[PDB]
Amino acid sequence: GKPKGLCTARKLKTHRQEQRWNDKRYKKAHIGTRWKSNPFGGASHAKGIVLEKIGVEAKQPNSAIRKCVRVQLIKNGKKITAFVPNDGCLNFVEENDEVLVSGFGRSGHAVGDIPGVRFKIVKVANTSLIALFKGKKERP
Amino acid sequence: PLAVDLLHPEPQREIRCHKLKRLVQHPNSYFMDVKCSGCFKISTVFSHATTVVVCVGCNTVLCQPTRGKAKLTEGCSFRKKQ
Amino acid sequence: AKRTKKVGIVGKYGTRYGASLRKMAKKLEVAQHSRYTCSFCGKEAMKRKATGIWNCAKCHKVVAGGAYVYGTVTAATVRSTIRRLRDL
Amino acid sequence: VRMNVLADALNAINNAEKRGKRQVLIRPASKVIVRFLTVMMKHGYIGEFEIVDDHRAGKIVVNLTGRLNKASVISPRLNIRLNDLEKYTNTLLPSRQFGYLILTTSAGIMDHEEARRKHLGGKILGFFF
Amino acid sequence: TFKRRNHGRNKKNRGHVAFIRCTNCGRCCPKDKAIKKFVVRNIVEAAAVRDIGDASAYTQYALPKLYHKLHYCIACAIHSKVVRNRSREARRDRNPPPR
Amino acid sequence: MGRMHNPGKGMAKSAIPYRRSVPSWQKMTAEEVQDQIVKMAKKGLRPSQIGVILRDSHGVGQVRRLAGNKIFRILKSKGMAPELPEDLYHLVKKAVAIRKHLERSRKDIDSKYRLILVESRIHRLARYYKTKRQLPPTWKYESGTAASLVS
RNA sequence: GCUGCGGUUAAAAAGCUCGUAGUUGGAUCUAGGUUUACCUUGAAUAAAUCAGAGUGCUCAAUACAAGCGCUUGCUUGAAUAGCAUCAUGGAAUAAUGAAAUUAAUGGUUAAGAGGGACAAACCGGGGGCAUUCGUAUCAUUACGCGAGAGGUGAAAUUCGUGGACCGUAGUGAGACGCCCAACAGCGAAAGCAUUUGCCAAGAAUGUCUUCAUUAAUCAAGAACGAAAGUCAGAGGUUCGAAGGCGAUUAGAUACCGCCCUAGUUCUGACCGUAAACGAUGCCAUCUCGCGAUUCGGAGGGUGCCCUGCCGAGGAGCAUCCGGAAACGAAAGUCUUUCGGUUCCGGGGGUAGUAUGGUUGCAAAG
Repeated sequence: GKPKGLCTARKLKTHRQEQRWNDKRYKKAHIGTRWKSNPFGGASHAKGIVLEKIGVEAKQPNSAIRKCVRVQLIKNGKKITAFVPNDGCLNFVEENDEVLVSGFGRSGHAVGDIPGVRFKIVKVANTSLIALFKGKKERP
Repeated sequence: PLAVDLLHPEPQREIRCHKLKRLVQHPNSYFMDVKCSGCFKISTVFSHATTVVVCVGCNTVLCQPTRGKAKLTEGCSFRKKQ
Repeated sequence: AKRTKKVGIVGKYGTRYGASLRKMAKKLEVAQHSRYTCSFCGKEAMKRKATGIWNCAKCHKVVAGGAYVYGTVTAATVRSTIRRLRDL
Repeated sequence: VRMNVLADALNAINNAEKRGKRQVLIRPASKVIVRFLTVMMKHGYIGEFEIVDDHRAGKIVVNLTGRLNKASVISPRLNIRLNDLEKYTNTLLPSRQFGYLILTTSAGIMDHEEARRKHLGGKILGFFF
Repeated sequence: TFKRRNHGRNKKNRGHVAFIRCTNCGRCCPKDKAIKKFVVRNIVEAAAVRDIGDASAYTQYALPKLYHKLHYCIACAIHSKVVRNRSREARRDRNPPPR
Repeated sequence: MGRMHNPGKGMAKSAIPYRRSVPSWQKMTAEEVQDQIVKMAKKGLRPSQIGVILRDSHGVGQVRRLAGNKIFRILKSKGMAPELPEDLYHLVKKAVAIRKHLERSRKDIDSKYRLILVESRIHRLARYYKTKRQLPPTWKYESGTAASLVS
């Protein structure tokens, strides 16, 4: 059992601090390499350029090819894969295109049946992908 | 039973209880005047004597140590002292 | 201060002849250069003169012992056997 | 190694009460145990008790009225101020209508009601209800 | 899941128990764990005791006996049916079965 | 006995009587018992043996009750205190005996274990006595000198 | 997770013990009819913010305004609370100090705490060193036999007329101590079993013996620690990794059989790991019944029996409560949480991997 003496505050506090490092959340938030490992460097949004487009086999039991685009961030030049929401929106993405990208929702974890894809496109060519899908605007 | 008089225990139980677990501790040993046929000197002796108690001038062994109470030599009687 | 961490007396050989050979020689060198308690005068003054010969500095007795130890295990066992047979 | 005679005594009382016994024997006695039992008596949670003397720590024998839900000790003896007495009572006692929290103040050993009335803090000893 | 309170052995107050070699397979099994049986049998089978008696060279000769203490490991004992699997409740029964 | 290094939960000890008064049939005097204790000490016994003898032969149930003072306190008051307390002396003697046996039998690993335990007890008791000023502040148990010290 | 988690099986009790720092420590001094720690109350404590009165800026956030008479006017609100230091009072609780010409001259008790002493036709596969004996295995000698023996599911490899295998009597080597042998015992654990001798150690029990808190758990630190494995020297019976054959099979680098090398044995050093398991840390205490078992004691009867006999073990089946349940007299006395203390866990993998450090001859820890 834990110590209970009236003069064991040092032991309690030191043990708690030592065991906080065995917590996934605390370690994830205090490791120190978070900025270097995270493509966005702690931000919520980033900008990049398109390189190619790929179709990813959705995981079982789902059968489909999700249409993502490989992008290069401007802040650091890292390569990532970003998902293009809504139907027939990959058409609005052409190679060598400027895109705004954001997180997918699960804070660096893949979402749904798309394997290894954790970002999503929020704007292409300074246009909102939702607007492009909804016809409110056209390709510049 | 739920209702047991712990304050005034049954004397038979107290006698047949361990010396340390009685309501008040009391040793099971005693001192005895040993009378040995012959020099007829009463000699005080401890019940669980561990040494060999000897006559003063009578120079004879009165008790023999054992694992429990001392074993009085044959021909010797004893009387408890108050 | 402890001058050598592990080599000890065998440090005279420097970096020669191999670590295992030097380690094997260390035990016997220490044994042959140590002083032993003399069974006659009882003082720690038995020193090796030559291989097999041990001199007591105090009582001046010369004993035939081991090459690098004052006495050997086999000799001790033989002595014990003789003593036991004498007793029984 | 025994280190809290009060804790042992309250554990024995609790076990006896749960088993429904009419008397319970408490091993080594002490002034603290006596005052704790006296407060419980004044508040009616136990019957009369008798302090058996044996030229050592001694013993106690308490008569149980079958009215005690729980008697527990708080260790270590934390310092309670008048300002957090309310928080400690709300944390430890089943309700505000009954149950008592035993303190040891300079004035002596009392319950939290008396401590509040006299405007005293002190070190926590235990509680019963 | 723990199948048995004694963990399949008879080891209490003990750290290590020397093993025995099973009579059939030869496998090493702890002596407490190995199933033992003491078999005392007539040196001659019941079908030939009469023949040996009628062929005896003495007026009254007592036929000797064979005494064997057999140790079986669990696998070979079960295979030879010295013991059988039991229901969950019947497992706790410890009295020897009727002979 | 109790349990310090062994798992022994023994419940065997002396049960002192409740009566703190000398028995009526006890006719030894408070000073006569002191002179008897002192004669035994001169002879060379230690407090435990003196108490055993008095209880066994002379009927003295409790020297503290009869003489009004403990045996060691009596011997100290009259200046017969030993250099080493009885228990510490006995422990050191036991350690010396174990070392002597080990010098001959060097595969007695059980003896090595017992020696470690005994020396730990020796150090703890020596610390206690130094704390209570009953030993010189610089006293220290030396394996080399222990034999002569305890003999 | 201090309040407030969990560690038998879901992640998690170190293999075990000693031990410094740390943490925690039995009862006991005016009941009645000098230091500290701690609690109470005050002192010193910039605003802004938070809590908090009043006021229709139209409300409210806000803001701190405003509100009546009549002109030369009166009253205004713009509050109230929020470690260390000092002082006052309290003297429970927890530490701490006093003494080794008269007077009671001055030491608490002796823990169902601990240590030590003493006892024993004591108890024990507890340890160590010598020593005695036992059949069996193998090899071999002598004699007889006569063609099989061995081995398997069946065979084969193999051994055998140079006379094997089988008999009877020896001899030699090394290993191992059957049956007795157990819900038996001892040891901190790992572990421990032929006789006898010697050495040191120990449990429980008995005690109106002695000291008097000397204690519990323990970072760092240290001893021991199965089997395999490494180094050196002796031994090499049996078995036997690797290796080689004969089988089986679709294959068989295996299971089966035959011949075997390291090893298995001893001595002196290394390694420090096991499902090192009760998958349950240690100390103290409370809660049930029954009859058996090992040791010691007490009282009787004749080594054995009896005493609802007393302690200490090791268990079993009647079991409150507990638990997800399996089940647990502890894994119970826990939302009624709180006796002390050490270690450990935080979804599954990556992974006990990479790297760094350290120990090791290496394997590896």
